Amino acid sequence: SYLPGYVP
Amino acid sequence: IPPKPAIHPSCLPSPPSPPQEEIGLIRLLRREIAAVFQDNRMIAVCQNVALSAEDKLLMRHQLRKHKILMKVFPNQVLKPFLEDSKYQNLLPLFVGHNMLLVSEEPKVKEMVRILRTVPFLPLLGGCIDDTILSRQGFINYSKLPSLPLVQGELVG
Amino acid sequence: VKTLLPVPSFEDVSIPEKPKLRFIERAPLVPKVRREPKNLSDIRGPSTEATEFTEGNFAILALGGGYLHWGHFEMMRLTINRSMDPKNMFAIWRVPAPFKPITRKSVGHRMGGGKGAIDHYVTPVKAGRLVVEMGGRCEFEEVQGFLDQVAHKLPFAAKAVSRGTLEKMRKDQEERERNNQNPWTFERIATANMLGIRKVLSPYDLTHKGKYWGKFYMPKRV
Amino acid sequence: FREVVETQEGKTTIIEGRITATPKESPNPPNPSGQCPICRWNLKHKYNYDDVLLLSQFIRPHGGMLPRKITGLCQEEHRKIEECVKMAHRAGLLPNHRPRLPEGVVPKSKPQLNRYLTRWAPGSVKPIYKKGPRWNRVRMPVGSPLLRDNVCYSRTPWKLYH
Amino acid sequence: FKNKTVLKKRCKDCYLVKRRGRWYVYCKTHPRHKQRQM
Amino acid sequence: AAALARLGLRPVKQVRVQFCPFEKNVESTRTFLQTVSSEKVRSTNLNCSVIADVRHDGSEPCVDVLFGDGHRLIMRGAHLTALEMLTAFASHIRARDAAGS
Amino acid sequence: ALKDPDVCTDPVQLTTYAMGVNIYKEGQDVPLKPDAEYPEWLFEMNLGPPKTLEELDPESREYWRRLRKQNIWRHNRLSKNK
Amino acid sequence: EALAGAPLDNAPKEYPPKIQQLVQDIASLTLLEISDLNELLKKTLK
Amino acid sequence: GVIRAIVRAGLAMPGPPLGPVLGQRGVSINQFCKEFNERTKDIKEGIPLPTKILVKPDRTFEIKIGQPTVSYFLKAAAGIEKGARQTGKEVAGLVTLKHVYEIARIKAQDEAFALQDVPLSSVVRSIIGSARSLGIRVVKDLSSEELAAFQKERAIFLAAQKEADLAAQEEAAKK
RNA sequence: CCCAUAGUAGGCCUAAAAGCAGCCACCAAUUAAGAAAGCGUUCAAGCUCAACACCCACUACCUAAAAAAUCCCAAACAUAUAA
Ligand code: FES
Ligand SMILES: [K+]
Ligand SMILES: [K+]
Ligand SMILES: [Mg+2]
Ligand SMILES: [Mg+2]
Ligand SMILES: [Mg+2]
Ligand SMILES: [Mg+2]
Ligand SMILES: [Mg+2]
Ligand SMILES: [Mg+2]
Ligand SMILES: [Mg+2]
Ligand SMILES: [Mg+2]
Ligand SMILES: [Zn+2]
Repeated sequence: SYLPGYVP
Repeated sequence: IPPKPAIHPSCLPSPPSPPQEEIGLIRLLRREIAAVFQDNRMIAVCQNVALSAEDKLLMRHQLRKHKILMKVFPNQVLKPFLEDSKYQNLLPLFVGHNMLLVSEEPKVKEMVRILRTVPFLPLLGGCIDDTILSRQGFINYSKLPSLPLVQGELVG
Repeated sequence: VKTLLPVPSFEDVSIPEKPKLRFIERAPLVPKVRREPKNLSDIRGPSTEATEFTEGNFAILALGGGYLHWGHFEMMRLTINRSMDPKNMFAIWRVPAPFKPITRKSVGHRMGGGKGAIDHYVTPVKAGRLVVEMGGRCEFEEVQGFLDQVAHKLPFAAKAVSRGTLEKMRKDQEERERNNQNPWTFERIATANMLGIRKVLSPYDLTHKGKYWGKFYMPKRV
Repeated sequence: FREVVETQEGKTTIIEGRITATPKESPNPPNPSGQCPICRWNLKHKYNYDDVLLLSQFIRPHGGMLPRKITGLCQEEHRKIEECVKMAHRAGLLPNHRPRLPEGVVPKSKPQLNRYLTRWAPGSVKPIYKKGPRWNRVRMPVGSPLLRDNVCYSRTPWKLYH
Repeated sequence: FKNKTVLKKRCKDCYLVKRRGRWYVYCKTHPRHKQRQM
Repeated sequence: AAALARLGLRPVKQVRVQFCPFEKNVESTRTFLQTVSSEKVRSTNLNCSVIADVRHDGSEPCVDVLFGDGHRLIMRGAHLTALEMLTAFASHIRARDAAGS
Repeated sequence: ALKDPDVCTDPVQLTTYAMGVNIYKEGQDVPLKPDAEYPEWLFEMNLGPPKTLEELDPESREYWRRLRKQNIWRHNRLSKNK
Repeated sequence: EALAGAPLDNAPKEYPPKIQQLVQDIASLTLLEISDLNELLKKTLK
Repeated sequence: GVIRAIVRAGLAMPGPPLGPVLGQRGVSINQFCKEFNERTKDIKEGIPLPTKILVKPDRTFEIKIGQPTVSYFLKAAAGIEKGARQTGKEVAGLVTLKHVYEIARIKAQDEAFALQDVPLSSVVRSIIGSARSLGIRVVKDLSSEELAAFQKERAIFLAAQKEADLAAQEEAAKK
């Protein structure tokens, strides 16, 4: 459930 | 103003390191190792504890009176040779400083009494006549009577 | 099985009969009488002589301009002749002996009254010149120690080099000029007199291109 | 994680090692091609001393940093986290990761001084009695130069010297 | 100690350590190798 | 061996190391034996014995240390490193030596 | 005052018998045997200088001993100046 | 192609399977056949 | 500890060089010369014998004796009384491979080579390297015809060295 | 980090010169270890380095300081989108 441009 | 790449090269997968031809000495040890397991039938793996250089030469000299050699090979060269071989179950023994006690004829009884003088020298395992054994198996094969008599046991 | 490697062989190298550095005299054979001007432009800018290796492979590179007097030559000579192996090494001078006369007036005198009398002699040095050249059956790591020790005592910025490090040094600077992302350079601006900048520059800056300021050399400048 | 325990019974001492439940990395990283946990999650140049949830994953129970061969970090990011943890302890953001006090020690009451962005250790800093002239002023360092390439959302860049 | 601008170890038992904001050289074998950064 | 030789096996009476070589958790125990069986450590106390009993019963490895005072130290090395085992071993040497004197 | 015992000088005697071999006083000199009785590997030995690295076989212990010996020599030269 | 690992010291004797066939084969044969085999065996072993 | 030095057979002296060594240990110096001289009695006097002295915590010694040095065997086998001053540039002596084989058949009986259980081939290859250090040259075939010619030319060289050597001594006096 | 046996105290010089005052050679035992790179000994002993084994120390080799005399010297600030 994380896209390539996901940043915590 | 130095150029700045959009992505740091360290963050990117580094190309695989180029192969390197094996050293000549390596492909020599393999040829000697193969001879060891093929030529002589009794092979005992022991741990090369840090005996003094004199107490380690005196013991090796005693092992020669009975025609028992003390070979030493690197574990990185002796593990792969075992990973693809008959003696693939001897692998876990080779963890640390080890050595090989080999003889064309099995003189186990003659070696054990030489290893009892040093209680801190453990006989980990071996492979006699293409049969793998532990230490307690060496203690029995030693107590087992000679082969000619066993040949006669059935005849008798 | 620690992998061993071949080693270079210096058997093909020859050693001269006098490997050590010859002695340098304080003043030239015949003393000079005609007094000379200061002519400070003999240590300004890059060198046009003794910038390449001739016989040896290691040397001391000058990274700045300056004058060498006898005291400097003795320090180089003794330090090198003591720390080097005459059998497998040899050294030579890449700089001439002190020839430029330096006048000096007597203590306590006021301005005027003509020109002073010759006191001592020096050897002018420009940036990019080799001062001492060494060679023989030796690697660079052996001589690099005491050559840098000598280089630190010289009146200008110096550094020990080899045929390889010198070449690499020069190729790295060319790489910087090519990959420089700054569209504005000292050369382009000066040569075109952009902003009227030649009113604060010098005619020599057309050739030095900002890498030199007086006797000082700036290698990080492109 | 592994633990060690000592049990003494009948004047005999026994030492054992027991495995414990170990945390697992969250699945589906954004950048599986990343080399260390930082680029794999697109966190490079995007954390500061105050991001303790990130910093706590790389320290020990007593406030010490973990090795680089264990965490898998790059030397560039391991040094940043090592410095951001130093400044978090000094700001009071890790109160449950305090040093182990030996039996029979009661820390004395010391002046509580609130601070943040503390590069140097307080006790090893001397006062600036002579500020100096305007062109040679003795500045006071604030922050860390290791975090200079961090993402700035303002037009004025990070000032590191006051 | 001895104040030095260029610290340098003089034996195998000398060890560098950063304390009180500056670098030191300590040696238990030969206490004369002790140096302080200036 | 160097760190453990400066201390010396003075209070120790006997040391016994048992492990199963074929098992895959005996690297720690076999490394502990490599130092204690060194000529530097063994020389400090000739009276102190060092025994290695190999087994193939599929059992875990242990290090049993007998002291002169009568106290015993046991380290189960399956989940202990050589350094951890050696460190604990040294600490007891120092404590027991002080108690005797 | 202490010296090595006197050695005889007689070509015929030296070639016939080995003088130093016998050390006991009651014993007698050792006479040399003919060629056939000596072993076969005794007349193929390297009387000359050592075999260079290029002459040896990479897959031989005597090749890597020479190469390891040359790197020990290098480590010593580099360390001497230090 | 890979020799079997050593049996545990406390485990019950697990005899090799290749010999289990030999043990059964001997019982099937007749004593007169076993005797003839034996005369050749004793001489062959010498 | 253990002390190992080269001692002449039957010529042990209570004084130096070995005397002061035993003094520091506290071992009886006279007993050593007594036992040693009586143990090396069968051996010809003046032969250097490697000796290894084992010292007990009660200042008690049990000497150990080895076979003569290789330099003795080689010199004697060649007739040479003194090795070369310079090696590779001049040949002091001349021996055969047959001597080297009779010298290894007796030098391989010592503690060092025996405890290694090596063949006689490995000992002969170690004695050819010691002969070179002496200047001696190992030749396969050596007849008395050419051993008397080289021995005759060697004295000519030796005589010249005296003149040059003596010339330096006389010059030293003038200094 | 770890570890170190042997021809042999190589030869010559030297009162002595033993891996290490000097000159020559710099070969060879053992799986592996320089006729010795640095300390040390009156000479010796003795401590390290290069060796094997073990297995990842799996580094940087681009710079090293500062003090004067009436009283330091704007105050302050690391994070809201370049005007
Ligand atoms: S951040 Fe990409 S490698 Fe560490
Ligand atoms: K300078
Ligand atoms: K000497
Ligand atoms: Mg060798
Ligand atoms: Mg030697
Ligand atoms: Mg000598
Ligand atoms: Mg010498
Ligand atoms: Mg020594
Ligand atoms: Mg000396
Ligand atoms: Mg030399
Ligand atoms: Mg080493
Ligand atoms: Zn020190």
